[PDB]
Amino acid sequence: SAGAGAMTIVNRIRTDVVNVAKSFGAEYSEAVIDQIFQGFGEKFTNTGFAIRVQNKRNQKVDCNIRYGEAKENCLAWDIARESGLLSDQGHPVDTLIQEMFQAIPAIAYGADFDINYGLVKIWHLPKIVPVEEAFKIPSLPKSVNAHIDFFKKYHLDALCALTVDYRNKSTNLYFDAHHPEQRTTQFYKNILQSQQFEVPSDEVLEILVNCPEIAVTFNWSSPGIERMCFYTAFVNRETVPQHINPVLKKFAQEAPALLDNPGFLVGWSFGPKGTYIKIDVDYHGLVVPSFFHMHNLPLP
Ligand code: DMA
Repeated sequence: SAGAGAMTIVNRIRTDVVNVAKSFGAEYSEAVIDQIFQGFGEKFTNTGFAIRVQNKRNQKVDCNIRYGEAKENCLAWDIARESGLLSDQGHPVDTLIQEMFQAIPAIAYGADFDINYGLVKIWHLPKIVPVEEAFKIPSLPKSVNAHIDFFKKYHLDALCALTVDYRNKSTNLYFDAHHPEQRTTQFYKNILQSQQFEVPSDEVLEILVNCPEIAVTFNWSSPGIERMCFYTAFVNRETVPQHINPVLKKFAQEAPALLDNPGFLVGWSFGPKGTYIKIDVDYHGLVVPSFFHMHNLPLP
């Protein structure tokens, strides 16, 4: 009743988020959750909302909640500012999402929150554009321009999203992984070895060949790529590769969703740290179809 029986969608979401966190042992703050939901709870109920767990080595699972919607303006910024979730840090991140929306028209935006912290990222989603359109953005890390030849070499020509991480002080460029070389396990070996990142098992490599989206993370403190991530979606619980990792298995089987038959998005992250898995449940069933659609792929 307070947390069960008839209840608003938003209260159902809150309860489910806390349940996930408790089940996976993630930390959270009641004050932060409340602050997030006061500002964003209506968005979570009506748009493409997801709950994520991720499993960094030698630390607790983290639980994040996120959403995206097809609006051309960055509606999250005002909401986060007014909620007390986004204070200036005296840093390039402070104006970066604003610069992104000035430089490249968006067809959607989103935001992401760690329930033990607050707002972590805001996302900008344009139509797919040449990656060179990003070089207009004043406050991007210098490392981005320096990787022009790397992007060309690995067929990272088609930019499909941008994000600003206010917590980590980093930015990600996301690419539509359209090129047939990206359907080969050798591509993933090569791109990882180019950054001296560890190469995963053959089993994981055979999963990566279906990845429609590649993120690359840059920061202002170093000249190199901080980490990269390969995203793969699965249309239901059973098709998630549960045997690869116990968090994948548990989350596919037990993650809550309002829709009876949800899909999932899995991010395989690699770094030098940086190597872990992220898994999101498609809580209302809107995210996975949208993901395939944004990458010009038929729905599997
Ligand atoms: C496909 C998709 C929804 C990507 C969002 O970026 P992310 O949350 O995985 O970024 P990061 O984990 O680098 O903060």
